[PDB]
Amino acid sequence: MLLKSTTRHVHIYAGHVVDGEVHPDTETLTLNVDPDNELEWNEAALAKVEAKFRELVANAAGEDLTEYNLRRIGSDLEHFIRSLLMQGEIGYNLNSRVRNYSLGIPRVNH
Amino acid sequence: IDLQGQFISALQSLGLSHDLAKLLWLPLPMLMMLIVATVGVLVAVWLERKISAAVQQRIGPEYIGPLGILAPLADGLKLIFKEDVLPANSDRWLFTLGPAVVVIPVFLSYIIVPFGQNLLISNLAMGVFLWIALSSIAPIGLLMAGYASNNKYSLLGGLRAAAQSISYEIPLALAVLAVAMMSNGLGTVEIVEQQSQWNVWRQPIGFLVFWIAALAECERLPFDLPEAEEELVAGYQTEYAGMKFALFYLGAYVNLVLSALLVSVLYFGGWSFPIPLETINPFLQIAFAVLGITMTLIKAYFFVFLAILLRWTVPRVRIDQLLDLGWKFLLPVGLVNLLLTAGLKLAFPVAF
Amino acid sequence: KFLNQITNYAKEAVQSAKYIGQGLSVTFDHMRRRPITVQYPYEKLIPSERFRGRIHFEFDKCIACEVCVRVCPINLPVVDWVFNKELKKKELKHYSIDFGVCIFCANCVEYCPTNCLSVTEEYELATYDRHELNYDSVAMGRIPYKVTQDPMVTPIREFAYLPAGVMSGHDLPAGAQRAGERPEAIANTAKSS
Amino acid sequence: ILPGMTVKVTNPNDTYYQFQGIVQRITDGKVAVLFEGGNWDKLVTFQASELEPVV
Amino acid sequence: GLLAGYQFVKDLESAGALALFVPPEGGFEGRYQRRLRSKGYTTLPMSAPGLGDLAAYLTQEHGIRPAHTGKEDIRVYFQPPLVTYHLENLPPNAKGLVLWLIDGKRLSKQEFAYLAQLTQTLPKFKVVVEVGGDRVVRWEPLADWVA
Amino acid sequence: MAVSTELLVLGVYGALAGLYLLVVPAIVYAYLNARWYVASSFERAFMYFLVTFFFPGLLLLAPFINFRPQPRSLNS
Ligand code: SF4
Ligand code: SF4
Repeated sequence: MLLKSTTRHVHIYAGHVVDGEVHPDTETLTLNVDPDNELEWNEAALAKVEAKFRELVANAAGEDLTEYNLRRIGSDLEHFIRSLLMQGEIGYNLNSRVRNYSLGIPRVNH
Repeated sequence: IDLQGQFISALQSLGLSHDLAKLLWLPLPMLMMLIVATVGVLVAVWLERKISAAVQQRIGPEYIGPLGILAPLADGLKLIFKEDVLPANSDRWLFTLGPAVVVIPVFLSYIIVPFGQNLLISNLAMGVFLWIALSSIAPIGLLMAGYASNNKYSLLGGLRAAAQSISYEIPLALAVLAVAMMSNGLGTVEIVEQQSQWNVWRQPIGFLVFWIAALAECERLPFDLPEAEEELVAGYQTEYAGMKFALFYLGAYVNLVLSALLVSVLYFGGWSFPIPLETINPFLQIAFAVLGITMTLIKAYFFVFLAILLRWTVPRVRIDQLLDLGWKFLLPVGLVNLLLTAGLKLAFPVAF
Repeated sequence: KFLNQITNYAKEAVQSAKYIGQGLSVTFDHMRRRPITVQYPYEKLIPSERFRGRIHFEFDKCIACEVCVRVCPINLPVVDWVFNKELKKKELKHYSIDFGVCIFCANCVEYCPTNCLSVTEEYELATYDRHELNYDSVAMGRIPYKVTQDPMVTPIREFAYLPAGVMSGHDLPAGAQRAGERPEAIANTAKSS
Repeated sequence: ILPGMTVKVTNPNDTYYQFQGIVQRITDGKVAVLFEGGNWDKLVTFQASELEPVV
Repeated sequence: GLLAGYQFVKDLESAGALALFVPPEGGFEGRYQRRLRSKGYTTLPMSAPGLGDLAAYLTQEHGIRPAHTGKEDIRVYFQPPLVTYHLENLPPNAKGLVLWLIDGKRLSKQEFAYLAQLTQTLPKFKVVVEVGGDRVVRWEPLADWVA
Repeated sequence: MAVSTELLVLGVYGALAGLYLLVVPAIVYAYLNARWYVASSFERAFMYFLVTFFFPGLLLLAPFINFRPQPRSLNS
């Protein structure tokens, strides 16, 4: 059965989405960055997140398949997203939905 | 005033093919009974919702409308507006067809409830026996909802819905056989025109039998095991989200209303302010029609009231304490009542 | 052997019917007793003389003792001072409490020597965002609500403030007082015989 | 009534009847009485007419 | 009433600052907010019990000091103004930036007058305040209701 | 000369309608809001029946009614 790490705007599983199911395979490691649209994504920053994920699974993982490890990966991605969202690549969506600043309020960098 | 006659004649005065005229009067009562059915559902929901608050020194909805009058309106409109979800391995045909199967025959059994003489749809010579038949189709829809769901949690509690519904139809049948003795047949008009000045006094036991078998149609907290919220969450309903859950909800309350109206017509009568009525003429017919309708609704309301009032008085029973009513208290007693009524009609054929 | 079985059967049946009708009459009796419901938004309930709602704050009485941080379970209140050099005085430059984190233990209120930091009867706190609960020095004083002075409320006292023997607080005279005499009245009574 | 001045309450229709308390802040006619007593200092807004400037 | 058009939007465009006396149920006021969003206005409610001087959070740039809990010694964030930032993050076809305040009872007369005077200056900006009350949703200019 | 019995029957059950779902529901509302807290246990059920028998009407003219508590006077 699945072994997942469901934070906000990072959901990681251990199967292969065929049409909307997941089908745990033990080796596919899907990802679902920001489903709820807390952030407005570009084509570049999202690729940076993708590459971080790829070089964070393969480059440093050779131990068991616990939820501990996937949760650690999700934490590293959710900190990388802070970095992208502070530096100013991506930003909040502003839409008339919730607008809760889960990551941070806007600063000015004095 | 034979509204059928004037509707057909006035419509036959401008032509329209008199056979076609007799054809075009069909949908009017057929939808009027849907109107009063839906209204009875709304009323039953609001009634339970306020009386379950009176029992507890509580106050039900008063901010919806004046007094919660528009609460089931909000519920229904929402459940229309909600998303529907078809889970992973569940079947597509059976999932959205279970609730239809369990809801339809309860509506279809409104072709026998009188509300007044010649104020019903098509008095069938079979009548109540057709209700006993159509009520046995619900377990198929319940098992459909159980099988058509990957939720073992559901199927484990949908089989016990086809264990009580398949258990409280035999005494439910015997208690109405005991009425079929007296009334020369099975039609509701014949069950009730036998009362001209009531069967409860001569069926003091079958009343309890019918009334316990009717409450226990997967309805009320004395049993209602397949929706045992505490034992196992909503049983077979927990994967039904939007309008399908509304179909189940609707079905429960409309079946309760049908049970109340049917106890009224069987054992008390949808007429008969208890004096021998018709001892005291269109303007008089329109008066006694309203009087009979009103008294029918009085007794139906009293039974709805008692039914909802057991829900908050009577903790449930597991499944063995339940099925030791059927085949151990309702079925032997129904047989005894049937034999008693038979012997008494053989000895004292008067009064039956 | 067999007749006794049927009699015990009927006895169990009758006892069950009786013990069901008992609860029936009980519930049918509860539906005349008045609802003890508190129709809140129009019939709000009055808090006590010690309820711990929102914290208050004056800017002029603080002296930056840092007791509030040193005593809170989680070191919450954000005191910010600069120590002007007239002689020794710590100048208080900013003061906030995040009420999305505060626990309302009021030890802050308990150990503030200046009687600057107090509890108010505001229990109606809510936002669409948690970065609005971070109340500033000028948003913590802010003169609390006082339920009674609301044109669309019927206030109710709670069980400790109702006359002796009385239990509910709904349909009450307009001169009711708590239970008994204040100690001042008892003293002036014993002094005057 | 003005700040820093102890007062008491004269209103039988109020739970804070005959408590003595120090005024804390005044804005727009309603004054914040501070009841130094018990353990926790309580703060409540009363109208100027509910009060009595005791010595 | 049971049905209302867009006269609320005209009253708001005329006066600049209204004051809703809705009931304490919060079910029959968001529709007028919708009628505003149906024109081009964009909303931001930020719950006045939590606003400070209302010249530092709306006009000027102010310093928010988050919660340290023994860790992460005191630090500022300096969030920008609420009225010169959302007003610049509008879409292109934006008529204005209305301002909603849920709990207005807790505020005082002075900042009511300030918000009223702030409608004329800083043009594309309007104000509404939900001062709870009447059993029928009626409104009034916010220059009135004070003095 | 419309004394005819057909027309008068049409009129009288039309009036029974207009009496069933314009007038009596307001009377139910009055008698119910009057005694909701000070009621008995039998009168409560009777009131609920008065709601049931006329329920198709209370759906119509409930939106045009407000049982909000009519704010009290505060100065005195
Ligand atoms: S305890 Fe009182 S004096 Fe000390 S910092 Fe807190 S508010 Fe100021
Ligand atoms: S109530 Fe408790 S947590 Fe909140 S500021 Fe006071 S001491 Fe700290």
